[PDB]
This record gives sequence, C-alpha cells and structure tokens, in this order.
Amino acid sequence: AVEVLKEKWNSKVVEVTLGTGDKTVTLGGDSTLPFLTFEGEMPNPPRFALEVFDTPPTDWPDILVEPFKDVINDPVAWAKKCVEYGADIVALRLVSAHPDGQNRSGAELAEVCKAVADAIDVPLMIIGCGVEEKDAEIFPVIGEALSGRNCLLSSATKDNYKPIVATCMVHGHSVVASAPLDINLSKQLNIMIMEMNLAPNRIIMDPLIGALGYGIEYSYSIIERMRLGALTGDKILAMPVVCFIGQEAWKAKEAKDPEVAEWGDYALRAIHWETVTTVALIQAGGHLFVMRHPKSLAEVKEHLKRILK
Amino acid sequence: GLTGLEIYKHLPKKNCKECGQPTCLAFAMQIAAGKAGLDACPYVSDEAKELLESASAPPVALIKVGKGEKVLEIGHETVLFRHDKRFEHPCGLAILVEDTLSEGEIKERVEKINKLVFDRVGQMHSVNLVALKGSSQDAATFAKAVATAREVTDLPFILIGTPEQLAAALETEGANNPLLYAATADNYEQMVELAKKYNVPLTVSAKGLDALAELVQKITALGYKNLILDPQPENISEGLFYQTQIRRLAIKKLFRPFGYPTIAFALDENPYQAVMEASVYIAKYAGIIVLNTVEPADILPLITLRLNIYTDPQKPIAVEPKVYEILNPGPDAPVFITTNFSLTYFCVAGDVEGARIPAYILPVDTDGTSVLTAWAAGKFTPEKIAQFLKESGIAEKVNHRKAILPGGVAVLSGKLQELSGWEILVGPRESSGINSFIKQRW
Ligand code: B12
Ligand code: SF4
Repeated sequence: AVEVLKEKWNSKVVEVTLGTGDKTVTLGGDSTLPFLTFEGEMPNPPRFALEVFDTPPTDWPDILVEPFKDVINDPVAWAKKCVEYGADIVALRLVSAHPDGQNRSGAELAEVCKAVADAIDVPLMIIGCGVEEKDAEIFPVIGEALSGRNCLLSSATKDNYKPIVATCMVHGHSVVASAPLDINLSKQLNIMIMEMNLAPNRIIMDPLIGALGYGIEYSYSIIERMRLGALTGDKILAMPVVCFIGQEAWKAKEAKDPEVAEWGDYALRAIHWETVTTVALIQAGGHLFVMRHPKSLAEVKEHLKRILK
Repeated sequence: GLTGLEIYKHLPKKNCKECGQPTCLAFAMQIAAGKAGLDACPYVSDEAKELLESASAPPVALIKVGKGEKVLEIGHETVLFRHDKRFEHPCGLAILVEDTLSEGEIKERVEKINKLVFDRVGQMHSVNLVALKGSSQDAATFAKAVATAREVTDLPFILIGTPEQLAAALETEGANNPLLYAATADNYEQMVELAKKYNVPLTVSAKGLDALAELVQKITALGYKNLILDPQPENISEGLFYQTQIRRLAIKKLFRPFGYPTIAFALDENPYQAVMEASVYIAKYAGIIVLNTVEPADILPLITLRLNIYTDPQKPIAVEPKVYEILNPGPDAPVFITTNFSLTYFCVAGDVEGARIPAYILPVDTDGTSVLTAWAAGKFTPEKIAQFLKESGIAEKVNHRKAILPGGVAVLSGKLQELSGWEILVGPRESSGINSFIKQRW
C-alpha cells in the first residue's frame, strides 16, 4: 500500500474565544495545515463576519446594497439581519467617527456600540474609522462602555497600540494586531502587545491583505508563513488570522463596474471576486473572514460543508 | 538518467526474460532508453529499487499536451509552498464539450471557448484545452465530434472516451498530440498500446492512492512514462487530500509512481461552487482543471487566481517609465500622475480609455510599486514626480501647466507645486472616479 505522509508538527495555533457567556465563538487551535486532519487537529472551522456601518455607506455598488436595502440605515436592524444571513460574528465599522465625516465622539459612538452588542446573540467586532489619532481617542471610551463583553477591537498598529491594548486589558476585550504583509513586522507588533501583558490568546493577526488580482498572492504566502510558523514552534506566530475580505474584494473594478463587456455577466463575477478571495485565503490558513455580501457568505459556507466532509 | 550498465549492477541477474527482455543487461538497456520500467522485473529487490529510483531526477515529470503555438506544459514542480520557491508551470484549464451535442452546437460551443482569453496586467491569458467527451457512447459519433471541434480551434484536446471511441477519433486527432482519458485497471494494456501507437500523453485513472499507484506501476512497467494522474475524488475534501499527498510523496519521498502532474474536475452545476473547487485546485497542485462553463465571468476569476498564484515574487512587474498617450490627446488634454507598477498603470489606463478620455499618463519610476506602497517606501516623492514633469517632455506636449495626483497621495501636492512649478490638482482616490472628475472639474 501507499504510506500516507504525515507531518509531525511541534505546536499549534492558539485558540481564541470571542464574546462571553452564550455569545462566544472560538477559533484557531489548529495543530495541522488546513483540513489535513490525518496529521493533526482542527478543533474549529473558519469563522465569518458580515459588515455593518454605523451610518449608511455612500459608495457601495447597487448589487451590494440590495441584500441590505431594508435595514441599511439602522445598524441595529442591519446587524440582526447579518446574523440571520448566517454570520458568526458582526463587524461594526464606525465610519461616522471620521474627522472629515460626521466626526462623532467617543461617548456617542460608545452608545451605538452598546446598542448593536445588546441586540445580537453573537460576538461583536468593532472597527475604527482608520484615522489613528481619532481611533485612539474613541476606543478607550467604547471599551469602557462595553466593559466585560469581550469584543474584538480593530486594530492595533506599530505606531498606535497602547490605547487599544490598555482598553482590552482593563475592560476584557480581544484585539486585532495589524502589520503590512511582513512576518517580522507582525511578530514585532505581537511582542510589543504581549509586553503589556495582554495574553497570547487575546490576539488576532491582520496581514493587511490584497484581494484577488490585487495582491492576494502576497497575502496568501504571508498567511501560509503564519500557519507554518505556528505549527513548527514559533510562538510569536501562534495566533489566529483575520482577513478583511469584503473591504478589499468589492473595491475591485471586476466587482464594482457593471459594464465591462470583455468580463461577462456582472452578478457572477462580482460575487466570485469575494468568494474566490475567501477560499484562497482559507486555503492559506486564515481563520476569521470579514465579508460583505450575504450571498458570498452563503456559497462559501456551502463550500466549507463540502471540504470538511 | 543512468545507463543500462549502471542500473544492471543492482538487478536479480536471473536472465529469466520475464520482463520481456532476453537478459538482465538488455532489460536495463530498455529502461535506460525509457522502453521499460523497473516494475517490469518482478524479482528486483526493494533495496535495489530504492537505490535506482532515488537516483537524481526531477520529482514531477514535465508533460506536454498539444503542439505548436498552443502547447501546454505542466509538471516540473519542486515545492509544496510558493514561498519556498516559485510554482513553475501554470495549470491548464479545460472546458468540457459533449459529443451528444449536434455538429452545429459543438462548433458554436468551441467557438465560445476560444473567446475565453483575457487581458490581465497588459498581457493575454486564456483557457488552454477542450475536453471532448464521448457521452453519446458511440465510436462513430465521438470521432465525428472531435473532427468537427478541430475544424474550429487550434487548442489541444483531452479525449474522454472508451478505448473504441478514442481509437476512432485518433485516426484524425492523433497528430495534434491530445491527452487520452483514461487507462483504468480494466483497459490499461489496450490504452497503453494505443498511446504508444500515436505517441500521445495518457491519463491513469483509479480510485484512491493505493489503486492509482498500483496502476501506474503496471503502466510504467510496460515502458510508458508520458502520464497524467487521476485519483478520482468524489468531492473537494478527497481532491485536496489526494492532491496534497500526490505532491508530497513525489517531492518529499521520491515516490516515482506519483511523479507526474494530475488532472482535476470541477464540474458542479452551481457556478459559484464550480469556481470555488477549481480555485482550491489552482492553489493546491492540480496540473489540469476541467470545467463545465463557457461564461467569461466564471473563467475570469480563475484566470486571475492562476496568474497570481503562479507569479514569481522575485520579478518586478513594471512599465517603461515614460509619457504614455491615450486616445491621441491634444495639447489641452489632462495629465495624470501615477506609478510604473504595471498593475497600477493598466488600471488607470483602463479607466481613462474606458471613459474615452484623450489624456497623458505619467508612470513615475517606483521600481514597479503601487501608489501607496511607493509612497510609504519613500519612492514616490515630490522631488521625484517634479523631475518627471520637468524632464519627460510633457511640458512641450501640453499648453497648460496642470497635473493630477492620485487622491491617495494628496498630501504631496503643496511641495510638488513648489518644486515643479506646475499647478497640482488632487484627483479621486480611485481611478474609477476619473471620468467624473474630468467631466466636472476639467
Ligand atoms: C501588494 C502590496 C504589497 C506588495 C508590493 C506590490 C507592489 N508592487 O507595489 C509588497 C508586499 C512588497 C508590499 C510591501 C510594502 N507595502 Co504594501 N501593500 C500591498 C497591498 C496589499 C496591495 C498594493 C496594490 O497592489 N494595490 C493595487 C494598485 C492597483 O493600487 P494603486 O497603485 O493604489 O492604484 C489605484 C489607486 O491609487 C488609483 N490611482 C492610481 N493612479 C492614479 C492616478 C490618478 C490621477 C488618480 C485620480 C487615481 C489613481 O486607482 C488605482 C487602481 O484603480 C496594499 C493594501 C491594499 N489592500 O491595498 C498595501 C499597502 C499599499 N502597502 C503598505 C506598506 C506600508 C508597505 C510596506 C512599506 C510594508 C513594509 N514592508 O514595510 C512595503 C514597502 C515596500 C517595500 N517592498 O519595502 C501600506 C501603505 C501604508 C500607507 N499607505 O500608508 C498598505 C496600504 C498596507 C497598509 N499598511 O494598510 N506591499
Ligand atoms: S525479469 Fe528481472 S531477473 Fe528476469 S531477465 Fe528481466 S531484469 Fe533480469
């Protein structure tokens, strides 16, 4: 007979738990490469969030807005529909916090964060507006307001960490650590974070990915390096990985431009762009996939049922 | 590649002829010229087999399907992860065509297949093969189906049918070097003789790793090494397992029966499911993937994923950093500043021409890096861009002094205006906004 070649892996990706009580979701824990359960264990499958903006999106493609059209102005109702669409976790992006936008304050954002958290049965991930100075101001307020719920706060970077990490330690939250597609940058940021005594199982690495055709292959390899680092004993690499799928996939001209004759049917290619990005990075060893279109989530969840079979 | 003499020293030395050859020394000579495999000698010790088989050689054979301009080459992969070293040969993509179709329908479908070709980053990328299937279960029909298809395309073929169907179609098609599908435990002697007769590559097909390896060994024993492997997964869980093992065992264990490229089918009637299974097979180790869809929107994502996965990170992708003209601009046309990463250049060129805007595009030399990448790296400077404006000759091509920055670099504008002497406009963050910017602001 053929002797199946089984790697003996030294170590594992830590298991991170998000949420609390009956709201928890676990991810990571892998002692093997994705799906190869003949050589190790996959205690958890990949997990999925859908996005909710606190104030409605002004640039989205019509095909993206449609599935949400009835709830899209109400971040609470929207989040409930995400859960009904099959999301494991809801990702609330606070766009209104933007200084050139509505520029909402810490106190105000804090209240909207509570309202969403309160209305749903799953963990809540909270994303800032992307302006570091502003996000460092609002997160300590939001975290205190949500204290004890174990939200995922997104995110910490090499030049902005301490505020978001301190809120996690004081108020019982988990953090996303973002570094730009580099193994050593990601490690150096995990080290700084753990030096504040935030536990290793409270962290999730964000590679800052590109989508299909847009740098997905760089993302793919960084994520494989993250998994292989974890498995071979490198403990600084031993944390689960988040990819913001929807954020990137839906910026692609292929996803957002309804007339290109050469590219065929728009509906098909728009969704493929997200699903193919998702599956590629699932194959690469990603854990948490933050998506946008409920149809993309639905087909990927089906693919997963098949590949776990 | 060892000489018969070399490989003879380890043989049983019985001269019992059971391998088909007159003597051990002459058996070794048959294998040295690739006329027979080690598995043809029943008595060769497992030690000697390991010594001989573990001798230096590429772990995965390079197999060619087709000939001329349209030839496909796959194989010669040495690694399990692209960061270890690159993936060498992009997997072929094939589209199924069934011979139950009318002659007219066959031609129209193969015509559509010819159209799956796409510009990615200023290069054409296309589907490589037509897989003709003998679903009619009639030899004469299959043969006329293949001839008909060949009238409308230069793409190489995979021929899926019974030995009888294949033999009929090969009368015409054998000269185009098609891949045959497939030798099984039932038919392999007949399929190998047919393969040698036409000198064409041959798929070996059996269920699971055990049966695939035992079948390959009977076939290499008969001296046929031009081979593609089919473990017959029932779903994408079995496929990923089989593909991982076949690749691991060839490379890491030097396991020769697995030392060939594989074929994989994603035929699912749900296009999202088909595209996702194919995607897994692109990313993990499939030599050839066969699909059921002619819809460009289903193929575009797979073309692109194949391109990305099979890119060598070592190579910069860059355009000559000079002034480009779009739709014959006059002295009054807008001037767009961008970088020379080819992806970035063709994105911008694509939106400008798409909106039918005559214009100049100025890909500053970033060493092939994207707008924000080059910015973060200190490679898109006010000083650098200012030099381009001054020494590129654009100043003599336009009457006006205005140039337009990517919206994502807007913080550069003030210093650039001071250094260059040009009025600097900040355009949209995404080039998809150019059309509207020009209409409203230019
Ligand atoms: C792939 C990638 C790389 C690749 C390189 C690919 C390449 N050749 O540039 C690698 C991994 C090497 C690279 C490295 C780094 N990069 Co990088 N990486 C990216 C990534 C994931 C995609 C870049 C890409 O291909 N963009 C696609 C192209 C088409 O976009 P573009 O050129 O912006 O063009 C569009 C727009 O600008 C606009 N546009 C362009 N031209 C014009 C002109 C006009 C007139 C207008 C109106 C519009 C317009 O339209 C275009 C397309 O439609 C992004 C994150 C992301 N999701 O985008 C970062 C990112 C670009 N890079 C980041 C960083 C910091 C890095 C590094 C410095 C990290 C590090 N190692 O230190 C390095 C530095 C470079 C180096 N190698 O040292 C940063 C930039 C930080 C910043 N913006 O503030 C980003 C944003 C990630 C992050 N941190 O969030 N990375
Ligand atoms: S079968 Fe084996 S022992 Fe017999 S002649 Fe051939 S190589 Fe020699």
